[PDB]
Amino acid sequence: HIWSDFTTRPSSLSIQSSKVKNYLFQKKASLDPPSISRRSNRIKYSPPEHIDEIFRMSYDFLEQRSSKFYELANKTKNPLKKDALLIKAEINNPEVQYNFQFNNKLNNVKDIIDYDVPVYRHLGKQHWESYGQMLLMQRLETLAAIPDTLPTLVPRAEVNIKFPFSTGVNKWIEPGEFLSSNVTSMRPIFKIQEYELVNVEKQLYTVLIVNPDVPDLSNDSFKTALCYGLVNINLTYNDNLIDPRKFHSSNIIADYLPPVPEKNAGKQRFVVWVFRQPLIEDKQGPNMLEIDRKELSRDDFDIRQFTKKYNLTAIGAHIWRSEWDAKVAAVREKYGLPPGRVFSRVRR
Amino acid sequence: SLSPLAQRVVTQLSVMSASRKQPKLLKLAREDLIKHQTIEKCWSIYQQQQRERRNLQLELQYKSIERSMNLLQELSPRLFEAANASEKGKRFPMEMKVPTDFPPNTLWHYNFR
Amino acid sequence: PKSACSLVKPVHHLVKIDKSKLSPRFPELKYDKSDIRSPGFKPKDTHADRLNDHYLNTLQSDLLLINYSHNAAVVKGLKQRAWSGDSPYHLNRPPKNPRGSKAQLPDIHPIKWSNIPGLESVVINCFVREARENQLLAITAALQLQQITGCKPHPIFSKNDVPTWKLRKGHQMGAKVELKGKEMSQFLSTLTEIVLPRIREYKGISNQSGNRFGGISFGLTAEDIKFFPEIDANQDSWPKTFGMHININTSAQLDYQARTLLSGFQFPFFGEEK
Amino acid sequence: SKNSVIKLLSTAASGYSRYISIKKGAPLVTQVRYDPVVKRHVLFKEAKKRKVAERKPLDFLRTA
Amino acid sequence: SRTSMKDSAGRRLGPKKYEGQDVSTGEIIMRQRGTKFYPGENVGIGKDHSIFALEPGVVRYYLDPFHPKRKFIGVALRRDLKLPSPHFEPTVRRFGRFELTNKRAAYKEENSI
Amino acid sequence: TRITLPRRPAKKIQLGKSRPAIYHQFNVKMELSDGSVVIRRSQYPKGEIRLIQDQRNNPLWNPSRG
Amino acid sequence: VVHILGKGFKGKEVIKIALASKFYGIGKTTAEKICSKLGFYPWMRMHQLSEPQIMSIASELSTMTIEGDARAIVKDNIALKRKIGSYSGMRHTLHLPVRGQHTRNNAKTARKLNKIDRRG
RNA sequence: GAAAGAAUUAAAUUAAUAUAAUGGUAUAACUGUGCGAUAAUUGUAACACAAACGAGUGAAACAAGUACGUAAGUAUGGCA
RNA sequence: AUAUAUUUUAGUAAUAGAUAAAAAUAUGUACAGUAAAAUUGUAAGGAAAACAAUAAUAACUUUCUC
Repeated sequence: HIWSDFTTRPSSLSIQSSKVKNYLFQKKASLDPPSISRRSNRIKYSPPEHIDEIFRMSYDFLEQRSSKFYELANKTKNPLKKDALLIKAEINNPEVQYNFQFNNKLNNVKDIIDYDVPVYRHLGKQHWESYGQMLLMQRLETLAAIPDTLPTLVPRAEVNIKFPFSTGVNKWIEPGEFLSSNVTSMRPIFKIQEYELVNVEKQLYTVLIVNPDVPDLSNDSFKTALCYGLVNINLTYNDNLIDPRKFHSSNIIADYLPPVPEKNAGKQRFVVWVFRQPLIEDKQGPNMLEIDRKELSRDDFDIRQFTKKYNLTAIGAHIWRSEWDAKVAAVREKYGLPPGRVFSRVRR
Repeated sequence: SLSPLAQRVVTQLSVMSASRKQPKLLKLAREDLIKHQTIEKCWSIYQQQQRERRNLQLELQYKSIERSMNLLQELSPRLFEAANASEKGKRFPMEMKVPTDFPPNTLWHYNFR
Repeated sequence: PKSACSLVKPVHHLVKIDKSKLSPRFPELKYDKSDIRSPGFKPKDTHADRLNDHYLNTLQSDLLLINYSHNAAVVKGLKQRAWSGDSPYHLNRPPKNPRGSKAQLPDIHPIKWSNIPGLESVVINCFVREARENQLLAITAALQLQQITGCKPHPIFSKNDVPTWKLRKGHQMGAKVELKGKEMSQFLSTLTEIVLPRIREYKGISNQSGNRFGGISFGLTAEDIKFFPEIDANQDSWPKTFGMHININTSAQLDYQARTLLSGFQFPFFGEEK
Repeated sequence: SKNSVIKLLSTAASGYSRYISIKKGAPLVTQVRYDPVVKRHVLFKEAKKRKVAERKPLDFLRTA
Repeated sequence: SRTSMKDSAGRRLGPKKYEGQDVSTGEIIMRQRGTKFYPGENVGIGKDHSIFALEPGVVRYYLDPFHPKRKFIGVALRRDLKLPSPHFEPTVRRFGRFELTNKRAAYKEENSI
Repeated sequence: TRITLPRRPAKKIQLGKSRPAIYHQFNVKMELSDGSVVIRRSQYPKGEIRLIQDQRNNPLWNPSRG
Repeated sequence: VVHILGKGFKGKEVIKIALASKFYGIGKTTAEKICSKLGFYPWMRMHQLSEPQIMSIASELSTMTIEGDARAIVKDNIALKRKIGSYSGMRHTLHLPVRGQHTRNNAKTARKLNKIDRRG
């Protein structure tokens, strides 16, 4: 009985609720489900017949399978293979399924869904692939944030942004949203959730918010603008919210300048990109990198060139898009930016 | 309004139709839903295993046949030729019946023709 | 509409966007029909299928043994022939259609452990021709079919028009039902045991019957349908019984293999084979 | 003479009319379009009172 | 005797703006009856499948690797460019506006929602 | 001339809400010509049937054996 | 009265002869004692039959030879000589006095029914 | 080794498309479908195409509102 | 068992599928799929009802498994 053992196995694989666990594992269908909170509703409810004995048999079967997998898993040396074996062992565990399905994945509590555990991480990845990743990809393609900034994306990390400091309200930004200048007045907060097996201690990350749609009237086209640039950020599967708490002033290659779209300049895409650092062998600890702060410019910014220079690989992305409103002038004034231009309504 | 034949047709139609004959939807609790999922997944896995076992057995049989026929070809050409014939109109014998739920009164016939 | 020009734009990523999942319109429809949470849920594997079990145990190995031909290579079918490039008019020319046929024919593979012939699907086509006069006859035929099978029939409509036979276009006329898996197996077992023996001068299924590739068929008269136990139960409610065609579809490469398979399930075969 | 022209008047008392063409038995038409005068969409009912072929009410409820 | 003396004045329907040519937003690059030529980069296709100018540039009839067995007629925003544009790259884009440098002009545009 | 049942307005089955037709079926025991019993699911209400003319007493299906 | 032996009958109808009527393989004396073995009080009508009883009724007819099953036996006895050199076969095949009756005149009857599968 | 999926190539525009004939069509215009039934809306239309004129044809865009779509969006009647 | 009230049922009717080349609406939008012909067939069935079958699997992923 491998799934009842918790000597070597993490605590997160068990259900933390006692009542739920008891309901799952009983000898007869006597008890009533903890999910149904209301007595009258519990009374009304009737579970399907014979479900218990069969369930128990299924558990035994899959428990045996897990145990067999574990016999292989411990003998394995290479890490990715071992992780895969662990996943195979525990993915069919009812308790872990309960934990994952019916508790929040975004702000996961460590005791319930631990992303340090490989199985839970795999589940989270699968969940991301099912909806959120696809949506992100659609928003990147439709809005034309991929070819315009950075050729392609192979989504690996799930990136979610927030604007907590400006207004007060709590809301994770859906990709391709129209945010007010009040909302995006102060800086955002990232959460880079990584689902691949990666060296947590060594692996650093960079985050770049880029505005491809600021108008350049000499060229009669647009230019990029690095609105916010962080480097050498340390992520951990559970500890992953990039906040002023975590990153230091040394990490900020270009400190947050807010979206201030001009009147009739149009809708401006702000597409955050998340890259992971190149990992160097034969060097213990996190390998930093120095950025030439005079070389990179904010008013015009070759993202692709920058990536080429520092050998980055874009793992994640997110995007919002701002256009002119009444408060952009106020935002500019607060930041000490100039009055802000006004263009002709007609694109002649 | 309607004839007796028309009425009977309507009744017949109703027998087939889902109009006011079907129950409520099968709702489950989350724990119950999980239990169901675990039952189904395990079953599916078991079925796959069984399929592989049978498939493997069939492959093994095929390999054995191949091994036999090569040997036959090597040794006795006439015997090999006899073995490897077109069995186009081969018919299973009508005595090899599909096994019933419960057996008959006379289990086995000792005399024939 | 400013234009009718259809032109799908290329993309800049290899992620496969399932558009259905991004909507919030059909939340019940996002679940698979196999899943318990879907309203489309049905218990599939309710009991042990008997004919299928028999096939698995006894027949499949026997069939494999029968079909072994030593060092048998693939027989390619009739395909679209390319032009020899002996003229510059061959350069963007469509390929010559197949030799005998207009449509391409499939390759016949050697039978191994993977591709042993087995039952794939049964279809019970009942087109009642008196229903050109009476629509109610189509309904009765559909009911009969349902009774026989335990499966939901689908209505057949008159696809064509013709004056000689008093037939309009778009008129409900009989019904069909594709049986698959366990219900189909049951239906076959009933046919073998109950119904076909009660047909008086029944020699069997013809050996000249069938597709070129793994499909065999036959038909039952209105006299033959009264032997089904569900109709037998209330023959009173089945005065005007209707005949039916029975298309058996196998996983057989060729038709003789399919015939052999059916024989394994106690179907008699009488005529001179092709 | 198989088609004619009616005079879809605007619910809002504006006078705006959107003359459209209809078959002889025109299911009393009612279209929701823009009333420039009142700067908003609004329903347009027929003006002169014509006629509709006896159209049977649909039997949504089972009867007789 | 009935005389088939009737026919229709042919429709001027061909390229109307040729290669390397300099168009302007909204010009007819090719009347056609049929999508013989499909709208391509920076061009628009009208009701009759007529192809028109969206950006002021240079018309370039070019095939396309993505869409095979088809032919486009686009309008790069500049001659130096080759309209069978790469793909995985930035897309040329044109801003098209003159910043109201007039105080009054800018004020009116801004003050007015 | 053509005898018909005239259709009422059809009931809108919404997408996702369509449910599979699970007909009411009884487990029915068929005893064949000889004493071999076989269970089959059947829509008609009869728990037991015994058959007179079957494959198990037809000469075509077993050549060797008012 | 019900679907007895398929083509059944009606109530009020005393069974004894009723069988002689619908059934072709049985009639008169045969139908008489057919009830006798099944022991049903004579002068008894169909409506009174206790369904289970009909069951016996059915089996009984299976025992002896009934229905068009015998129609054929004669059909063959006819075809027999007919297939051999048999005046009858001509008389029967041509539709003429098989009983050597009035071919010259009263023979329409023969022409009406006498034929290869006579009993039609 | 097997299943299952995702599909990919070939073939096809001979089917079909409200209707002639041609042109186009599977990247589908064609077909099924949900919703809806609104853009088979309302002011300025540049600019071309065609063109003697009167007329006609495409139509960027600005503005007001409607509809469907997660969204990109699309819609100022219909493949032309 | 059975009687009175009270109600509830039974007005018996098709599509159960994002359906897909039978007939139904031909403008919008959104999602999804591919046709016809021909040949081997098959109760009546036939030149002409309906129905079934009629190209290729490299690679890729997932699952089981020796």
